[PDB]
Amino acid sequence: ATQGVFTLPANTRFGVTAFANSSGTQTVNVLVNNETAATFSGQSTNNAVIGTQVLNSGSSGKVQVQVSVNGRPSDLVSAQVILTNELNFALVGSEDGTDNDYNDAVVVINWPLG
Amino acid sequence: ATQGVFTLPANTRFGVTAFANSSGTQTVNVLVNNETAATFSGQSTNNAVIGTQVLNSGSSGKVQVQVSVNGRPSDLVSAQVILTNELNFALVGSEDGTDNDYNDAVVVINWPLG
Amino acid sequence: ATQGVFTLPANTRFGVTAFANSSGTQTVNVLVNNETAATFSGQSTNNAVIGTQVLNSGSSGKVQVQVSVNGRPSDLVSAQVILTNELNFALVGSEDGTDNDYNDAVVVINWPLG
Amino acid sequence: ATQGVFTLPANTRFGVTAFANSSGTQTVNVLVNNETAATFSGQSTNNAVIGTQVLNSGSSGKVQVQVSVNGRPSDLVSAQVILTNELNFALVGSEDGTDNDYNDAVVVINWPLG
Amino acid sequence: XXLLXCLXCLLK
Amino acid sequence: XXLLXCLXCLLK
Amino acid sequence: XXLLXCLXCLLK
Ligand SMILES: [Ca+2]
Ligand SMILES: [Ca+2]
Ligand SMILES: [Ca+2]
Ligand SMILES: [Ca+2]
Ligand SMILES: [Ca+2]
Ligand SMILES: [Ca+2]
Ligand SMILES: [Ca+2]
Ligand SMILES: [Ca+2]
Repeated sequence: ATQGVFTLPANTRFGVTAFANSSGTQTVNVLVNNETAATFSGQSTNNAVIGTQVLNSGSSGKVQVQVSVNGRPSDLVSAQVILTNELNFALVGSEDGTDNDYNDAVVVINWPLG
Repeated sequence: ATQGVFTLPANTRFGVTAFANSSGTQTVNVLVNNETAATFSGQSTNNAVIGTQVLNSGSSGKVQVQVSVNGRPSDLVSAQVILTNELNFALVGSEDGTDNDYNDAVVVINWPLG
Repeated sequence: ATQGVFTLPANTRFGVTAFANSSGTQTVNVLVNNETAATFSGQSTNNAVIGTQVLNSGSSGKVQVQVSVNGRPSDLVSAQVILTNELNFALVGSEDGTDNDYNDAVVVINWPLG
Repeated sequence: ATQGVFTLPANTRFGVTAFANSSGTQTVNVLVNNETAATFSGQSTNNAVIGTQVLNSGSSGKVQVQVSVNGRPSDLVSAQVILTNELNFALVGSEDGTDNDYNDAVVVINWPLG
Repeated sequence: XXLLXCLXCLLK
Repeated sequence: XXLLXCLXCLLK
Repeated sequence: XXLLXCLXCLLK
């Protein structure tokens, strides 16, 4: 199934934050309405924050996370979780190799903000 | 029900990251085996990261997140989510007032690392 | 925080299923737009299905799960999870006593159907 | 990534329940320690329970859900959610056709029981 | 689990 | 297996 | 945080 694609309410501010856990540099692209809205890049095996940003979901609300490593798309796992019918997390893990820890880039999207 | 308490696998490194979305200064305490392991303090209405740290879950694996604003404990909501039986998120929202957005401090714990 | 309340898309059919794990008889009321749409009453200490029903979320999509035992409301925990941006689960646990297993009535809502 | 595989605590009783939303007959296999422990078969477009059973996670705690229709494995999506650090849901959806509703067999595993 | 907790338990 | 080879191996 | 500070806090 498709992973890393989330439908947010339209025109909504959301946070996106990426962590790295891999020997390879992680490239995280965040697309809003099918256009690149943010790109994070960094290398860490110690969960360093390689990027954090506030974006807007725009007229469509469609948000997609893509992860690549040295130009190769990583395999993604994702889910959205809602607490007390209000607090939203869109969660992404990714695998760039064969050990299947799925933490090589970890991406957390959260809303509402403010 | 108790919220903000998670049993991690013992002796496992995990990331803990806190975001703020409130006019109030957020004090986030992370306890491991009932002992204070990290404390973050910050204020933002734009999802600023007020703290990020790698900790060890220790011999008990017990991790507790507490949030307070000017000494008053915030109301917490929490859950743990596991993707592909490997990637773990322990999620905390908190409410310091009466609008019930539950984003005033948002805490994300993730493991495994590396 | 409020638990057991979920906003569904309007005019959408959803399944609701209750399991019992308690010496006490569980009464589960499922409210749609603030009015009871289904009621289940049963007792099991081994996860028997005490009710399952297809409901329609109606005009506003507000769904609320209430659990009582001997007329006393149980303490609820809940969350919603979305897989592949499409498949939705709304999850409720409840505690009627002192052991805090939170499984005394377990309620799972799922959509879409068909 | 692998879907439908969950590590439960060892030697733990759990419930497994399957619902069907498809014109195709769903066959759901539940494996514990890589051996079939339960099989459900049924057809419904109305979210009918096609099977419910109580199993033991055994020495390994490894539980796997497989879904197939007419010999053809469905595409699975899955996640595990833990509420109040105690109540566990392991959730599976599946797509047997082309419409990507991922509800054709829905499988809910819950623990603890009793 | 405290006085009320106990009372709750005994009454059951 | 080289300088990069070593760092690679050590980090993994 | 003073007079006006407290009023804001109380009203908020
Ligand atoms: Ca990896
Ligand atoms: Ca890794
Ligand atoms: Ca608030
Ligand atoms: Ca807020
Ligand atoms: Ca109980
Ligand atoms: Ca019970
Ligand atoms: Ca389908
Ligand atoms: Ca279907």
